[PDB]
Amino acid sequence: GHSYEKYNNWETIEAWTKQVTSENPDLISRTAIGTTFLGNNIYLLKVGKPGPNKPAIFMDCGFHAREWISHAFCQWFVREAVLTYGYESHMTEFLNKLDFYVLPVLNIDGYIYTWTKNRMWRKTRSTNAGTTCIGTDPNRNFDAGWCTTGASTDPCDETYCGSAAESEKETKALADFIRNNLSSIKAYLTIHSYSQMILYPYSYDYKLPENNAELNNLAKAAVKELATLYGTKYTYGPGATTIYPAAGGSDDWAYDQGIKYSFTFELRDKGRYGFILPESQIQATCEETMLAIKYVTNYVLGHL
Ligand SMILES: CC(C)[C@H](NS(=O)(=O)c1cccc2nsnc12)P(=O)(O)C[C@H](C(=O)O)c1cccc(CN)c1
Ligand SMILES: [Zn+2]
Repeated sequence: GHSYEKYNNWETIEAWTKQVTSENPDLISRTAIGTTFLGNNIYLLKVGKPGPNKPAIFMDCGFHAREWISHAFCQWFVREAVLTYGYESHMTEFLNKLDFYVLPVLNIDGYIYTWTKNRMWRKTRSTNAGTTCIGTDPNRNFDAGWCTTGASTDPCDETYCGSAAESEKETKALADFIRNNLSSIKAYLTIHSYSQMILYPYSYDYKLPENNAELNNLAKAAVKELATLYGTKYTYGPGATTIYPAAGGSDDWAYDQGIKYSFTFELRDKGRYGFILPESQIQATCEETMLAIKYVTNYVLGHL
């Protein structure tokens, strides 16, 4: 019961990750980088023509449970990658020279919760000591300026930074994988909604990254490319000044690990529907986003 033009529940996404791997065993392999608080496998797909010691780009979706278009996009990306490999020259070059690590849904427990009990949930669903309030904000749970500006120490708050950095099994798993694979990963892309933005470091402080001038030009070019299809307008810049400070983010943590091309995407829209983006907009949203991801990928290959 899977569709690329509808939002799919976790049972369906899980089945899809196995399906797309089985159909394309020579281009895709699947692993589980860990388990969620509730015991669900956290899947990662490795998309590319297999080879020794290839560079890689890492992309995840579904950090935040309610941001359903994010999850939708990782699925769209994988189909497009397989469908156009061997057919379109650029994607064919891409998957020959590098690997894509695609993590379709990080916060699986929260996503299940938005389908069963509360469409507007954001955090994980781990329990907290001493309170009935549930969950930690995964994008405040990484070891980058942890629990300083833009995060809450209150477990009942939506930006609760957690009992400690990487306290959540899900974020521990992601950080672990990246650490173990640091030599290969040239870029980190993390998909959110909404607001139509491309963000880069820093978010935990107002200081600018060493390669600020390069990241700004790249984001500028990427939003230009995105707009070419349907005229969708993105803003861009350092996280802290471009939206608000948010310490403990995975893009900042990836960057300070040495991954110099680290971007957060905020997809459609700009508040008309917000997180409840109509299914009729999924295809158009994913198509234009593909153009930006491919632009950044082509850039990375030329700047290894
Ligand atoms: C609507 C977008 C902007 C989400 N922010 S939100 O907390 O859900 C939110 C929704 C509605 C109104 C709001 N006012 S302030 N935050 C709001 P986000 O969750 O995707 C933003 C993301 C985060 O808060 O983790 C983010 C903010 C700043 C910087 C970065 C990159 N590290 C990421
Ligand atoms: Zn988000």
